Amino acid sequence: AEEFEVDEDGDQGIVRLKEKAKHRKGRGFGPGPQRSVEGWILFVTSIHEEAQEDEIQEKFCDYGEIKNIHLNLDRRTGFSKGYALVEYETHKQALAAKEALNGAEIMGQTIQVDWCFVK
Amino acid sequence: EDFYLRYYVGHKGKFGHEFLEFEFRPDGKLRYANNSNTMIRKEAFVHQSVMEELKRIIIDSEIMQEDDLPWPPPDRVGRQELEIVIGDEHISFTTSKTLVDVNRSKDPEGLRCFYYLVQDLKCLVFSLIGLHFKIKP
Repeated sequence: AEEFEVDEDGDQGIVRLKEKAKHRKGRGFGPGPQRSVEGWILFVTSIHEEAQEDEIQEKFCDYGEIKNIHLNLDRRTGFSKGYALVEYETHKQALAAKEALNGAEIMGQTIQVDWCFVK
Repeated sequence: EDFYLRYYVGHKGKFGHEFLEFEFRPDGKLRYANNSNTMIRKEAFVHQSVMEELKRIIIDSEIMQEDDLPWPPPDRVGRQELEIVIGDEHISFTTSKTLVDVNRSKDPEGLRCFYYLVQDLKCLVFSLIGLHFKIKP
């Protein structure tokens, strides 16, 4: 597809960061929301490990039409990771949910809600 | 401003370059590249909370305390690289492609940890890319 833009600043930001590192090991050494293709995606964190999609779908459904919900599960334990991507149809809905749900709680635990992609 | 994550798995040879690789740069720019054999190249900026989530997952996996010398080295069949920077620490692990194998090797616990962390990270990236662009491996 499309070749990555040249990014001198970014490339050098990585350099600084790596040269500031004082512990190394491994054979290797040898603002502003951005819309997705089919809607607006929020990123939810601090989700209880015992939570399932149903609970997420439930708490976010009142703010608009949910196009997708990814509540990924931990690959070893089977519990949910701790995060989720909730995609709404519009910016308005996504913003409303975000303002109302950031700080709310699921299964007694406080969650955080933010934009997933930015500019 | 203080986090970096890079993962690569693939093979270069006479029929070309087969691989997958994603990079989360310090400013939050995600670069996703996938060579089949079909080619995918995608870029996007993720919000700071996605970055903090990755940082948390890595920290909880505790892969930063492992080391790759005991692990199977990369060969000419395949190779994988996990490169991470968190604060003062920097790791650039290397091994072959990919489970029952890890169990009878040296440091099964460490290679198992590496294995699960890679699946958890891939999972996050596939979700980000899949949903933001409507694509997939």
